[PDB]
Amino acid sequence: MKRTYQPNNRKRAKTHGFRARMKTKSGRNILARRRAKGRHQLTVSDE
Amino acid sequence: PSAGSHHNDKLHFKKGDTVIVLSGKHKGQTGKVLLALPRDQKVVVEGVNVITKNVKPSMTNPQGGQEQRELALHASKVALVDPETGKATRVRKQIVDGKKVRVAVASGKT
Amino acid sequence: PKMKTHKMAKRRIKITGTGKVMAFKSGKRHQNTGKSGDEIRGKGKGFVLAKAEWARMKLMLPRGK
Amino acid sequence: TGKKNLVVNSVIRRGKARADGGVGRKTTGITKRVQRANLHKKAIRENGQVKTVWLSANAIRTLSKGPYKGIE
RNA sequence: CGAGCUGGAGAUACGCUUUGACUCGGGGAUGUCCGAAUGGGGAAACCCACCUCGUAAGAGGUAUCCGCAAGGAUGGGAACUCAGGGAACUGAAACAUCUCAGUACCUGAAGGAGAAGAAAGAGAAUUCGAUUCCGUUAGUAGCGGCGAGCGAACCCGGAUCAGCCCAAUCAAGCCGAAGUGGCUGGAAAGCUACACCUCAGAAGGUGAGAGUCCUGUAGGCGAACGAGAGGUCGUUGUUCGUGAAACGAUGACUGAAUCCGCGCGGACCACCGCGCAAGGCUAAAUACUCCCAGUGACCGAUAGCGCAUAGUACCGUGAGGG
RNA sequence: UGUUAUGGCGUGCCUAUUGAAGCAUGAGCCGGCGACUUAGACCUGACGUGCGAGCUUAAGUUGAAAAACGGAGGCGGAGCGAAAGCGAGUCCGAAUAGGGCGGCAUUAGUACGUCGGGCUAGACUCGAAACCAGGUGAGCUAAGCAUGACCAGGUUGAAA
RNA sequence: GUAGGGGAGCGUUCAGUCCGCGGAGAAGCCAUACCGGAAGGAGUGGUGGAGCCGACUGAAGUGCGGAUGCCGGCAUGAGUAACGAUAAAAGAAGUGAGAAUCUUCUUCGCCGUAAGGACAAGGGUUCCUGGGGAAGGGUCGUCCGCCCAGGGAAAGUCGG
RNA sequence: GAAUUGGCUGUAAAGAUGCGGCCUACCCGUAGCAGGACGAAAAGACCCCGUGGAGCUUUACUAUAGUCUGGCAUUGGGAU
Ligand SMILES: [Mg+2]
Ligand SMILES: [Mg+2]
Ligand SMILES: [Mg+2]
Ligand SMILES: [Mg+2]
Ligand SMILES: [Mg+2]
Ligand SMILES: [Mg+2]
Ligand SMILES: [Mg+2]
Ligand SMILES: [Mg+2]
Ligand SMILES: [Mg+2]
Ligand SMILES: [Mg+2]
Ligand SMILES: [Mg+2]
Ligand SMILES: [Mg+2]
Ligand SMILES: [Mg+2]
Ligand SMILES: [Mg+2]
Ligand SMILES: [Mg+2]
Ligand SMILES: [Mg+2]
Ligand SMILES: [Mg+2]
Ligand SMILES: [Mg+2]
Ligand SMILES: [Mg+2]
Ligand SMILES: [Mg+2]
Ligand SMILES: [Mg+2]
Ligand SMILES: [Mg+2]
Ligand SMILES: [Mg+2]
Ligand SMILES: [Mg+2]
Ligand SMILES: [Mg+2]
Ligand SMILES: [Mg+2]
Ligand SMILES: [Mg+2]
Ligand SMILES: [Mg+2]
Ligand SMILES: [Mg+2]
Ligand SMILES: [Mg+2]
Ligand SMILES: [Mg+2]
Ligand SMILES: [Mg+2]
Ligand SMILES: [Mg+2]
Ligand SMILES: [Mg+2]
Ligand SMILES: [Mg+2]
Ligand SMILES: [Mg+2]
Ligand SMILES: [Mg+2]
Ligand SMILES: [Mg+2]
Ligand SMILES: [Mg+2]
Ligand SMILES: [Mg+2]
Ligand SMILES: [Mg+2]
Ligand SMILES: [Mg+2]
Ligand SMILES: [Mg+2]
Ligand SMILES: [Mg+2]
Ligand SMILES: [Mg+2]
Ligand SMILES: [Mg+2]
Ligand SMILES: [Mg+2]
Repeated sequence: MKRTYQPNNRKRAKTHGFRARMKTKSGRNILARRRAKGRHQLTVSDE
Repeated sequence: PSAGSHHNDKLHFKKGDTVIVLSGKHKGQTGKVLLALPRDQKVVVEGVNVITKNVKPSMTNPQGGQEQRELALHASKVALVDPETGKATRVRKQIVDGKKVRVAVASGKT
Repeated sequence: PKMKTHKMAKRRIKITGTGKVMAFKSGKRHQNTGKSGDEIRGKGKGFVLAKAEWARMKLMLPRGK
Repeated sequence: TGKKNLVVNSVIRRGKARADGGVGRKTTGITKRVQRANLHKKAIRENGQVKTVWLSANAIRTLSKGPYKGIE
């Protein structure tokens, strides 16, 4: 049957993207929080 | 945790100096410094000497072939010698010229 | 943390010279027209707790007062 | 927001049953205690040239007397 | 500094270096594209322009807010600081005031600290004299469904001292004492026989355990650059829960005296005392610890950080976990 | 010592229970990790030590391959009362009769340490269902909006 | 003799001090008929290859069989179920260390509004050539969508 | 849990391969069956208990978004 994850480049970028995350204080707060954890993958646009 | 760390990456002797082997199997044999590596504290002296093997490689030559070459040693089994004493000897830094630093014993100098 | 003093026990309990503990007899606030006059007299008073009840009170006010 | 001084801020607000009695009832019990907020109003006057802005009430009186730095 | 070097990488080749390399210290030049991003757009790291110079190559400019200008701002920073907003579980062996707690969390602004500060004060001696911090007073005085429980301050002793103006030496580095012989052993530092330096027996490395083999230590030297008002209603703050409720604090309404005047001293009056509000700045003692150094009756591979390194592999759309 | 034959004898362990071999719980096995602690200058006892009608410092200061100073404070020294206040007395009372107390027929405390226990804190370890805050999610699914796509062939035969 | 109270001790790390061992060989590991009232403790021998015992004193992350405990390794079930559509295979030939599985030939069988062909979304070198064979392939592989290397993708007019 | 794991009748916490008595049974396995091993799985979801929880209901208690309402402010002049 049709499963949850149904890949869509533009979806992913527009939703979990760097521009997206920067558009809001809470997403900015993710960015900083992640940087802090030392993630290789700051954000989806890093893939 | 490199070997030079303990000895401040510093060689207590130069390349081309003659050296007496203080410690080990080659006690006292003598030779010219052919190669000296400060950071690793390893030094080559025409006396240690081993038989190494060249295994498969068709260069040099298809067959194997063995070989006689000296194997470097740890700085701390090396010393500058003193032409008089002829033996294992410490070093003092004194002066000459004309801005040159030099190396004496209890009776300079090498 | 300094052990606090049990503020309820302030106005109702007394330490004694030796080291026993006292309080006031009870039933004196609307159980009056009862009476009897000797009860009313005997109650307004004061008195020593039986004994089992001593340790707790002592622990209620560490300063004695 | 006020003309002179920010304003808005508040203030919880409480209320109490068994309200009163013989100056002492038994006592006043209080059933409420929540959280509210206070405010002011609006009208248009000037400064340096042409503005409009919000005005407190205390501001409209204070300014109707004379300009405490801004004009009418 | 003075002989090696050509990164972890250990691998072949090319080669560099006593005309001073490599490494260390110190300044500069270059510094693509994204990111406050700031020419315009955009699904970050990509697409599209305009202007001035230039021969083209190329270079520079083109955001918003304060300002005339010069110049300033935006963003980031683990904790620490102040401010706007502000939980519940829970405790009360049920619960609603109460408590958890002005804690968690959210937002803001800022610094290497910050806050606070120069008495309309604390107070009861007609005493003290800016603030913060530590001890203490003290679980005292008080608060409280007077239940659970909450809880000062003054004095005294310390840390550090400060009050002025306005409106009519450390950061590269160099020098640096003194031992040999025999024995065991694969190997000498160990054994042994005599021997020496010590302002130096801290420590690490050396084929096992080395004061005297190497690096060092005590001690000395050391740079062109480098661094040092009142009121009433509604509420609330401190021990302050409407209590007899003073005082500060504002949201609403209202609104006085200026020296024989004004504000306080816990309703309120007289008296007696302390005080000069409505105008601003202020270092020092204090907090924290991303980073650096030293230490340890701390850990040594299920321990210790999650990592002998990795926020990787791996899981998740993502936040996030790991 | 190992191993065995035969005889006698014999209902795993833990937990939980009135009562477990129980057909009650836990557990495949072995190895490692794995649970009564810390704190305060709190409370109260036991033991010990130093001073002893007295005992002790805290912050801090200086020194620091050590410790010394530091008396502010705290504990004993008197009790009794709601308190004022009185004081070997005190309180009730008008005095008596009584309670508490001193003397008593005698009685030592204080600072530190180790221990037993109390309190407050996660307070022996592991375990909820939940409650609250800030955020991440409509690439699944429930719908809306804009914009495109798609429905072999056959039957039936309404109005006009 | 259960909860519980009390008493004397055993062993573990770390710490101070004393004794003192150790390449003619430490800790750890292994075997053992000896010792002590018990925790426990020595003797000898085998292992190992660089640190460590005894005594007194101090401080603890200090003693395990349990917690459907945690991490890890290995057992049982067991050579058991299964090897993923009942569309189906046969021979020759080649290759190769090895072939029911790879390559070629000849046939056979199964889809044929599909099980054929072309886009989009998504994936990301999986395409082509040459090589490889540990693991991945539910067997086997000499083969592969796996591993190694090198090549390959061309726009004024298709899409943006 | 470990197993060297029969039947009857009895006894035991009251449903015994393990306890008692008596009976039966040489050792090992393969294909098969499902009576037992109170067989496995899920710390019973019925039931009770806990001064546990949560959704929901009301004329249970308490508050409250919202909403009606008097007074004050924006808010002024005149005529009866
Ligand atoms: Mg060099
Ligand atoms: Mg831009
Ligand atoms: Mg507030
Ligand atoms: Mg609640
Ligand atoms: Mg409760
Ligand atoms: Mg900021
Ligand atoms: Mg008021
Ligand atoms: Mg209040
Ligand atoms: Mg006031
Ligand atoms: Mg290990
Ligand atoms: Mg039972
Ligand atoms: Mg029992
Ligand atoms: Mg059984
Ligand atoms: Mg059982
Ligand atoms: Mg049970
Ligand atoms: Mg089981
Ligand atoms: Mg004593
Ligand atoms: Mg004590
Ligand atoms: Mg306890
Ligand atoms: Mg006994
Ligand atoms: Mg020791
Ligand atoms: Mg050890
Ligand atoms: Mg176990
Ligand atoms: Mg299970
Ligand atoms: Mg396991
Ligand atoms: Mg078989
Ligand atoms: Mg079977
Ligand atoms: Mg079978
Ligand atoms: Mg089968
Ligand atoms: Mg198949
Ligand atoms: Mg078949
Ligand atoms: Mg052949
Ligand atoms: Mg086949
Ligand atoms: Mg052929
Ligand atoms: Mg197809
Ligand atoms: Mg592509
Ligand atoms: Mg295979
Ligand atoms: Mg081949
Ligand atoms: Mg291919
Ligand atoms: Mg063409
Ligand atoms: Mg049998
Ligand atoms: Mg029976
Ligand atoms: Mg039987
Ligand atoms: Mg038996
Ligand atoms: Mg069956
Ligand atoms: Mg149950
Ligand atoms: Mg309302």
